Amino acid sequence: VKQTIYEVNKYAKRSKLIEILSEQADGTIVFVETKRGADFLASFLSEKEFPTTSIHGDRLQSQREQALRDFKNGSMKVLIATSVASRGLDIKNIKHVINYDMPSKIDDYVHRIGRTGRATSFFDPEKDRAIAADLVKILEGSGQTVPDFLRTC
Amino acid sequence: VKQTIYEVNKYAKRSKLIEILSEQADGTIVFVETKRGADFLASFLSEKEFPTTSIHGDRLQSQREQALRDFKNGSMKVLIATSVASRGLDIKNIKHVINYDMPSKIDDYVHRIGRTGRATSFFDPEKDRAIAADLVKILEGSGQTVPDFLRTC
Amino acid sequence: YISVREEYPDIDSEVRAILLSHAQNGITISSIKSEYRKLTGNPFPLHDNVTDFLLTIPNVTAECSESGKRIFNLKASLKNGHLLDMVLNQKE
Amino acid sequence: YISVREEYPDIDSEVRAILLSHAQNGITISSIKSEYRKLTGNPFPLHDNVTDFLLTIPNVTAECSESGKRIFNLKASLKNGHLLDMVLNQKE
Repeated sequence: VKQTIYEVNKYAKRSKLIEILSEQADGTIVFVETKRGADFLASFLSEKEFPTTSIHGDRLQSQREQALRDFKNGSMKVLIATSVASRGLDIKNIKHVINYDMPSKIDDYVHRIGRTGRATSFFDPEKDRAIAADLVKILEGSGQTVPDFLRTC
Repeated sequence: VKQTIYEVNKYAKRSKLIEILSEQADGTIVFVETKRGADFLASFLSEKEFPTTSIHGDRLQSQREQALRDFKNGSMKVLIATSVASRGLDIKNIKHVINYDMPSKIDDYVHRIGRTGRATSFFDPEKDRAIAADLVKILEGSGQTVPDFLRTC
Repeated sequence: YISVREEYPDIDSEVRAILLSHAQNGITISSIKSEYRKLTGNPFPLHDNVTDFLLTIPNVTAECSESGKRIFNLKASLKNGHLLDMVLNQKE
Repeated sequence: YISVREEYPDIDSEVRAILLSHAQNGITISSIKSEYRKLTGNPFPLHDNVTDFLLTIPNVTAECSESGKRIFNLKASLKNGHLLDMVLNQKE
């Protein structure tokens, strides 16, 4: 899996995501930290003409399944899922995984990117410092370039 | 049927009606001219603690029947009906008929009298002048006192 | 609005009754004003900041419609719910 | 509001996305301001006349609850209807 890590401040993430989706959006899963963040982003992206659905912990099982079916059938080009509700998701062969919010555990990073291939992550230097060393090890293990900002943590 | 006619200006009618209902409200049918007038009055009276429903020409048949049922079963103390809709209503032994808006035809006045008994009517001298002479005849024929204002038209 | 409510003691019920009668499609401020004058014989007692006033009346709603019009309507209360239900389900 | 919409080009979408996420119970102005700052990093750009501003945004609704609180919410649009439906029917 081709992995790219960008250094992105918290409130610059939305613009960076839109820049990426504008290049190519189809079959993208975006992982975020909170349920409210997931619905906010799905609403915002949908208004920007990227049909986007969401999955999070407040959703009943039938609703999660429907959202997933919409993503699978093509009616929703983008799926936003929480860090937590991501662990149980059964979906693979994703075109693009985007970690809008970095996971707190490296096992989640490995699992998330195992769903695609192409994975892009936004590293917030004021939030994600603790996972940097583990991320470096995964990038190295995957034969991927390691950006300097990760090593300087 | 005890018939009482009050001379009441258009915008004095609502207060006069409330005075009357405050003495006794149960089993009252009130006839008004317009559909929105009927709904306005039913809303207003309900908020003043007289549970009031309405029947008019915009109501589907099932809705008319339900309103009539609520009046018959006691859950609605007052029923507001338009003058036009009144001519098809199948209901008698009403405690009190109130002509909030006087009918334009004396035959309608007579028909409503038959549905109750007390009947109270509001005569608006800027609207109901034409029916005065016929009303005098009906009052006299029914052994009722004729108020002098009906003779000066 | 204290002056308005002092002088027009039933204004909440009058407005709600107007909104209830128009609940199928809602109603604009200009139409509320004209309906108020027709029903009561008095001009609506506020000229401006009418949206804020209407939204001090329990159960009153406002919507910015996709058409661009600002439309006012009503939520059901215990006392008027039977009526609102009929209006919303009557002939279109 | 010309000044606001100039400086905050996505304010309509931002506000709608906040309201959508809170659609089960609606949300007060104070909470909209709080959520706005949390999600964008900027304070909400209006201090007064907020009700009037919010009601210039297509699909935004306001209600005077029986509790006395002024509560804002959203009508479904073609682009967000799928999300609004899920929020309204998700866990209580």
